[PDB]
Amino acid sequence: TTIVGVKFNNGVVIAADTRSTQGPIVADKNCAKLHRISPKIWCAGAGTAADTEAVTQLIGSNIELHSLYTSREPRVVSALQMLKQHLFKYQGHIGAYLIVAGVDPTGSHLFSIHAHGSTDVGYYLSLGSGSLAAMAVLESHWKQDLTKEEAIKLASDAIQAGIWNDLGSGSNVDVCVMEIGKDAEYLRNYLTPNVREEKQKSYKFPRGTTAVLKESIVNICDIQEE
Amino acid sequence: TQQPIVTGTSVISMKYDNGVIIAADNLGSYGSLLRFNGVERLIPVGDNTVVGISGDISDMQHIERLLKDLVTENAYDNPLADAEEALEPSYIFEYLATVMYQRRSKMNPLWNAIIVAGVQSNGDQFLRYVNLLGVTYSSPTLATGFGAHMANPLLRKVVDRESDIPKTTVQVAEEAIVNAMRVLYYRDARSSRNFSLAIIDKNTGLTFKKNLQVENMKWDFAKDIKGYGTQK
Amino acid sequence: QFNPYGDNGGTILGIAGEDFAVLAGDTRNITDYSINSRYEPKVFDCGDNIVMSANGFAADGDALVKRFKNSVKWYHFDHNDKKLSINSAARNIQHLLYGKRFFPYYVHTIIAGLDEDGKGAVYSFDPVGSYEREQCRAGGAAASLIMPFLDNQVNFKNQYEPGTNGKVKKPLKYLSVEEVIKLVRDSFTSATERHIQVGDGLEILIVTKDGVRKEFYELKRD
Amino acid sequence: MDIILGIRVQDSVILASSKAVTRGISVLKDSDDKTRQLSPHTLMSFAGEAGDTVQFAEYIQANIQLYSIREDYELSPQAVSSFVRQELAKSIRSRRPYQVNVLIGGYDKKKNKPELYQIDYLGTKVELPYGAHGYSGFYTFSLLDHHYRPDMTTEEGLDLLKLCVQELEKRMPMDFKGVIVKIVDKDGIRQVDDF
Amino acid sequence: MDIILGIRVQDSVILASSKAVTRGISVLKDSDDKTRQLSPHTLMSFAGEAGDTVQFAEYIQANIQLYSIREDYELSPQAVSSFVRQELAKSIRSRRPYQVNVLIGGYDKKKNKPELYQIDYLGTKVELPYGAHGYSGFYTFSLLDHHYRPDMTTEEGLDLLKLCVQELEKRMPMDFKGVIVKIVDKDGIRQVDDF
Amino acid sequence: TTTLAFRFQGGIIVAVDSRATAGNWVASQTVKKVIEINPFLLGTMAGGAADCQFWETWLGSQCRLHELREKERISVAAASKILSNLVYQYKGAGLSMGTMICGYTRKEGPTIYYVDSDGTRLKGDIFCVGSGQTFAYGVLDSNYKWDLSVEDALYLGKRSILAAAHRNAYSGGSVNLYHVTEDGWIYHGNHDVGELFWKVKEEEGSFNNVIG
Amino acid sequence: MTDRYSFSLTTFSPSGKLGQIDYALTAVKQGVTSLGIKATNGVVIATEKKSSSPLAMSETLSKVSLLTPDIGAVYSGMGPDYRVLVDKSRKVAHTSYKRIYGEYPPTKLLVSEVAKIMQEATQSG
Amino acid sequence: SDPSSINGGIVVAMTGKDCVAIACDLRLGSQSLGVSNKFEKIFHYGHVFLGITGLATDVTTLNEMFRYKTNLYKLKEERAIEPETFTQLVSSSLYERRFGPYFVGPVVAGINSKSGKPFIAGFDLIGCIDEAKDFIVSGTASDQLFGMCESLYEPNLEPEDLFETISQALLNAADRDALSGWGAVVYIIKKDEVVKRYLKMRQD
Amino acid sequence: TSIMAVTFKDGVILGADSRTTTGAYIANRVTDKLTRVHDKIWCCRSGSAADTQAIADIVQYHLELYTSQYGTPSTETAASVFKELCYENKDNLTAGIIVAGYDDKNKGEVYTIPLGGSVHKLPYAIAGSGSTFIYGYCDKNFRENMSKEETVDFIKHSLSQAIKWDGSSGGVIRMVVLTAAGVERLIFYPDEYEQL
Amino acid sequence: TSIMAVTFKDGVILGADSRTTTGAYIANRVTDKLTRVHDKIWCCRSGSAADTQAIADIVQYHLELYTSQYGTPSTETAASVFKELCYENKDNLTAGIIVAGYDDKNKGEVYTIPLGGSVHKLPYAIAGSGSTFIYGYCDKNFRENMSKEETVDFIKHSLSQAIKWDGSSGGVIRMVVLTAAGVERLIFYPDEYEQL
Ligand SMILES: [Mg+2]
Ligand SMILES: [Mg+2]
Ligand SMILES: [Mg+2]
Ligand SMILES: [Mg+2]
Repeated sequence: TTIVGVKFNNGVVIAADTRSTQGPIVADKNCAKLHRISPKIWCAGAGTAADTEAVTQLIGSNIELHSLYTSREPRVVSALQMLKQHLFKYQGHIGAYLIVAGVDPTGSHLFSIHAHGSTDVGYYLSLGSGSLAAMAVLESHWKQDLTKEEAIKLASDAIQAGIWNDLGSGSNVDVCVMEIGKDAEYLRNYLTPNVREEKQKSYKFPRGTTAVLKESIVNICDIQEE
Repeated sequence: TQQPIVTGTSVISMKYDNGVIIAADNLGSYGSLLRFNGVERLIPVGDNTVVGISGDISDMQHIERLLKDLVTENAYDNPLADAEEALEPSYIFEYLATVMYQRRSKMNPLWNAIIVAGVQSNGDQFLRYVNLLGVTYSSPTLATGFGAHMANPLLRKVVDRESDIPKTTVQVAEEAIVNAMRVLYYRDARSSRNFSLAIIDKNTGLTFKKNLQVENMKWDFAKDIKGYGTQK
Repeated sequence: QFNPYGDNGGTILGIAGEDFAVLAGDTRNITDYSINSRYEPKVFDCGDNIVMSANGFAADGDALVKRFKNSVKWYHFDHNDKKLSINSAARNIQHLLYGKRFFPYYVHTIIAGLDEDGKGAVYSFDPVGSYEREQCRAGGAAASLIMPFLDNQVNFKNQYEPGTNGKVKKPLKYLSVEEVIKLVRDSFTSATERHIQVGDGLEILIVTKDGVRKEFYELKRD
Repeated sequence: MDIILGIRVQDSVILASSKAVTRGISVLKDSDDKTRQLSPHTLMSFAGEAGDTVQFAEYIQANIQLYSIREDYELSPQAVSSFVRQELAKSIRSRRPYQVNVLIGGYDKKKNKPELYQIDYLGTKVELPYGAHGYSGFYTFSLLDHHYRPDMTTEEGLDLLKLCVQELEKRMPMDFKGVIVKIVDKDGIRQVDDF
Repeated sequence: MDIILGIRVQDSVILASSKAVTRGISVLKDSDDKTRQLSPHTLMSFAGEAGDTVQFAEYIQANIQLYSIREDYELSPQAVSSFVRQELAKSIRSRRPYQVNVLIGGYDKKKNKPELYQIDYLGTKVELPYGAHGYSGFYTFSLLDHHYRPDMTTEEGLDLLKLCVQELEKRMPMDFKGVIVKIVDKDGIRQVDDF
Repeated sequence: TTTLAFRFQGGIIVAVDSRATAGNWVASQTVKKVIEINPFLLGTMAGGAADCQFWETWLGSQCRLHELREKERISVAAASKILSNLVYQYKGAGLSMGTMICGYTRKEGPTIYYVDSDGTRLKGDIFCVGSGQTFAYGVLDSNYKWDLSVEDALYLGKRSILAAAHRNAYSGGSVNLYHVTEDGWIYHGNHDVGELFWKVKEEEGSFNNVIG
Repeated sequence: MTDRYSFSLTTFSPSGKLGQIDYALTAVKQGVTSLGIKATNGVVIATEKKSSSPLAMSETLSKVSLLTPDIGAVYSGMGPDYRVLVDKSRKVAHTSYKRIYGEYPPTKLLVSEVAKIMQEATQSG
Repeated sequence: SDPSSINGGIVVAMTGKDCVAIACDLRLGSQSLGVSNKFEKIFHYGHVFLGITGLATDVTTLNEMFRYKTNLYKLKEERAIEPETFTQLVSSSLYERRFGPYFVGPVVAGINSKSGKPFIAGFDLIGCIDEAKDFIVSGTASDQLFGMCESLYEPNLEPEDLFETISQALLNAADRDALSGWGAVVYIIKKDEVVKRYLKMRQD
Repeated sequence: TSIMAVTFKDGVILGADSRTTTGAYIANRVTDKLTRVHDKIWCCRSGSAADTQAIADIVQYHLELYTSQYGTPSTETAASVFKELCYENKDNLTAGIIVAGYDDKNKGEVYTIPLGGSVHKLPYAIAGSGSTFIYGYCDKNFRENMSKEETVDFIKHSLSQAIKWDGSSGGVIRMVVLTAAGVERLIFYPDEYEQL
Repeated sequence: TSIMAVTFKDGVILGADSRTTTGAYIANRVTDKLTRVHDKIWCCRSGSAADTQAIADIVQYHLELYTSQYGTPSTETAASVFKELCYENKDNLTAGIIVAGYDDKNKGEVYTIPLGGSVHKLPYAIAGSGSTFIYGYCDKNFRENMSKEETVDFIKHSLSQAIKWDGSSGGVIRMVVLTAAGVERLIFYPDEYEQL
């Protein structure tokens, strides 16, 4: 997994690759790692995939109720405080490593959070097995006062470094841009540089190739009238 | 079987159109203690080869002596020792690789990762890796330790495959190497600011640069960073 | 504690035709989650119309190939330049491997060529020297992904003739070199999609009575 | 405990269970009955860790007898086996699991069919024509796979069972001191007193 | 291997040894003779680790046969037992010790006396009226302590031996597939073919 | 793995399965588990594949040297003991071997020796070795007679491997049959278990538990 | 301390009436009028913002509340009781449905959950 | 010892044109010992199909649990649960046992009754959802299935072509796994008809 | 990590490096280890980042609730709350915290709370992995009642040496000055302190 | 143990504490850790006392046999012999040795040989458990071409701090001065160096 977060002029951008693996085997070639905590607070997860998803939805659920209770739009610091206190309580057993980014009435924010409950602030962050490849790109090209277009470019380039150089990362680049005073724009499959080439042969079988012992209709309908 | 005591971090290298570049910092770490600050980890062999070594420094010094002895031995009864029968990068590597694999096979390794950079008699670039396990491989860019994780991605953006090598000048290659060393200084806790860089070119020969420093560093943005979440 | 072994990934595939044999392998070399090289040759022409690959721990792989090549050279010296037949090479490799029975070459070895009747031959070895002549053998990381596909598409396993419904098997008709290369390419393309250690490039060595020919194909680099 | 075998024939279920009880060095008993009647037409044999086997078997017996009194009705073999499976599935994630494997032989009076259920200590249930637990199946299943027919009589089932026991007595290192054999059919449960 | 028993009566030594050979799960053989004739009037039974037992026994046999040819003379049972003890005492501090326990039953033609020697794998030698190795003594010694007399006939020795085997067959968990019984006396060595 | 060998009126039947596994992964279905030591001697493969292959081939070399020096066929007793003495030297080093050395000579008749990597050497009439040995023993024990015909003995060996192949997950692929006579062994073909199972089910009426 | 009222405060009178429920309905009757109308392509709910004082900012008092993105609620009767029911209704939509099925509850089932809460205040101690 | 490979078995699911297919082997074993050749691993609740590989006691327990929950769902909702909703229910149910999980590899397959869209999904033992467009695999021969599916699969296969593809994927994968086989079943699922086919395969 | 707090004439100054490592990888090179628990009560954190953040947040909550009821807490009180958390949960914590604060009555005060959860009031304190290398230097160079400029130089020179020798320390030198005048943040970059 | 060797204008001076501990027990409080391997080639020993004594004795033998054949050995040569023993037997040794010597041609030279058996020529070297606490101090205070009196003060002050913080170091500060003039032994007692 390669995930990055990059601050820019009027907001923040988050990006991720789309490979999920089980050991050396690729389970899903187009996984969605960018998750929504709230409309304008998004995060990307590395580590135990179930934990990253579960902790996002739990805090996202409580954030929504908190937003309704307070009649205020949710803040990134609230998501952050709720995530870290939940994770700290479970002493790293919930293997969620997240980059949290978003905009709120206070402004634009970018945080990382680790499984044991520690958090960090930054203008650029990377997480996952491809984080070193991504951070190499970020440390080479990041500057202060990036534009929206420059930040999207930098973020996706950092993910690409992970895709090509980290075996744990691959396939596509997903991006989400959160700009102040605007709707967050989720860009699913922003880049697609790994389409499989056409195979040399069609493996469609002739009908009747497989040996069959018995056939029967399965009753999926309910108990019928009359 | 042993454990490394005094250690050197990344060695990084790449091919370019007319030769090879190799670089390594001047630190000898003692665990987390940055003990020795004037350690040369690039060792030239003749005027056509530079051997870059990471890992255990005591084993590095042993290898350095083996290479010194190799030059002495090659000159014995050899009228063409400074001409046709001079040591090639390929000879030096194969010798080291033999030693490394033999030593691992006796369960007593030289605890190192080694990159042999040089130019052959016919002008061909030579760049190959060997380590404590006797594992060997070649690539347009090669790096050890942290360099493998952080330098290679950056260097591979310049030379991504074999066909990029003739398109890469010595200025672009050196620039990429120097930037990679800066990135490693930002991110490797066992690195130093001081490093050595060696260029082996088929036209201009061996250029050995000592006492280089990481420069043009970005730190100013640190002033705005406060707390770890909620603190203003 | 010092671990004398490592895993350099890689996947190899040998297929024996009627009057030819292919030995293919990806050119990617790795440790853990890093790529060492996108092109590090793994299948070698050893002379006497024999091709070899020792997949797994690359240091042991290179050592074995080097010693076998050496054995071919000395076989020529000791036996009046006699050609080393594929069966004799296979038995010789068994002894090279079993010589280190208690400190094994951590590799899965495959050799390919032609037997003394000119028919395609592939031999497969375990790390300590147990070997067999086989028609079809994948080795290494993605072997479990490739072999079932080869059982189905080379040997026509579980395939029956339409209309008979399991009574008549699909007949085992001989495959051309072009047909085998298609199955090799599709095997590695599929393996590249689902296995992280497979990719970058595919190099195929084809052995016939005319000699050894090479073919290279790009694989996905992610 | 050691060997427990089961075979479902045409009109009955036959359970064979070893008589030996060994505590380490010595064989303490050679007439132990490793079974409990759960209901008039349902019998359960058992093998596993000492103490837990009988404790589990009697606990099940007590519960099925309670159900029988409350409803004035005998549960089907299937219903009993499902109840037993749940208890074992519950047990495997407990503080200290019941280390007990069981066979449930019953005659369903509604369907007029014999039924044999094999359940291990994890709560792994399967309905079988013949079954076993431990190493018993390793020696006996090749014989059962060969000779078994679904239309066998009770007498033929007993003869096939004798062949299985003979093979066990030949190739098994442990002396299990023979087996007690019981038959479950429409008339209930009875013991074969000469085997 | 498992049970090896020995009893020295008035005019002979009787050795009883189990017939079973078990390799883990299966009983591979039920007619194994766990003994070697070292000389015409000296027999050695053995039990211990697989392979080592026969290797040791045949090595001893070869050495005693060599001595017999060289000197044209049969060594006394005492002399043979001392030779065997030294080999085992030597073995216990070797790189890989012989894990073999033996009984040596011999008839001394000079003294006209039967003699039974018990030696374990450490080289612990004792001359006894009756002996065993492993767990065999735990079941049989109470019977031997009760019934044994030094003036017993060979037939009485065999009857007492049968009682010991019966007690073993009752209380031992393992099926050792009966015993081969051999008698050593002034006329040499012979096997009791019905036991 | 399932390998067996039994003595009978017409000599020796040797039957083996063909499956090799690495964990749950089926590495091969076409393994040769009978080692043709020479035209008169057979060995079976169980435990370590290399150990069996290597040392039983080596055994063939020793047997050949014996008959060159002594101008006489080596006995099964002598051949089996050369192997058992060899592996006994290596005891503790980690060899893995469970094999039946099978032969038929003038002085001995049909003879089988179970040889094993902890040094065991046992002469016997019926042996079964491997993960599926218990299944094959059941069929063997209940159907074995000395006065079996060569045809019925061959089938019994085939049927016993099939029993094991069906029940034991690590046995299967195909069945290899051999008949050992005084004038040498005779190969009786490779029999795919998949095809054999259905054939035997129908013709014999066995495996009623399995739907076909 | 401890809540020592573990008994029902709503009970059946001799005539079969549950007094406290009837009196609660009387309180609803005194409350400001609210209504709901269902159309083919929507539903409307409305009420009067009866401002207690002109100095009060009646926009800060929400009589019509979002429960889920597709469900809204209005009331008549005691405002504070409504406010806490809205808090409970919003939460139960998550805890007993969205955290299980990954989607918001259908109207009838959320109503069923709110109804259950109100029923329990009629029987609990 | 490893709970996910004691009993063995496999499940595979595939999408086609206006159809889905889900298939499984029939083996239940105790490591090397084959115990049952009639242990079906696919279940259905209304029109939603669930395959479950792994520890057999948990397979049975989870089936009973989801029957329990989908029956209550139906009584309250007054409609049958959909594949998308059921997938979330499986995920939620597995994750609630985060630190004492069911050792299983579930696979959901079905067609949404309102949109008509084919749907498949897979899970790890603690509920992480894999919602693939093409295919989902699970069990002790998952590597083999990944290999077969990756090469044999193509999009928009007709029901009777999809049957052949998924059958050959299962069969040949199973024949390279010691702990899978002993029979196989394939479900071909269309919007308002489902066909179930038992396959003939080698019994070793 | 290299952290220190030094009392001087006008109050107290906290100092810290900015390096946070995961093994040999620098996970954050611009970390802020100087943490505010009250207006003029701050702390330097060493050990587990998760633990020390958790502790600091709880302390900040306690002092916020203290202030609402009883007015501004003393530095001693803040140290006591830190100690209570560190001592009572010593089995499950890896935290080495220095507490520094300014009162008007007490002026500048420094308390160090090592691993065990003991409290030690000191004129100055050093902690973290890098502190080992500057025990000699700091002991030789510290004086009581230094000026602001002298104390800044003392901390700058001290942490420079700690950074030079400790691989786990590095980046920028952050400082927070606590006096009657208020709260001042200072930052010093590598090009400045490396040439000292 | 706290040991150091410092080159200066007229040659080199070796310095050491005198404490030898077995756990927390001081087995010898007046140990001489400054060991003579040749007339003007000495060494400071740290690590296993058995190992470093064994090594020093072997080196002394080698240099004695060297001298009989080839005349006075260089300090580099002595360091090489030390290194050969330490490197080749690294698996079975726990020795950290500083070699210091005076030639007339080369003047004062210092070589440090840490645990692995590597060699490092330095202007000055520090080693032993107590050296950790004075890396900062020594780096700040060392100058090249100091006078004899300055070098004695530098070593005295340095080892004083090492002794102050390291429980494994203590006792007297021994020193050996190596110059053209000859070999001078110095000793400094606790009452002197503790008040520095
Ligand atoms: Mg790949
Ligand atoms: Mg099988
Ligand atoms: Mg299978
Ligand atoms: Mg540093």
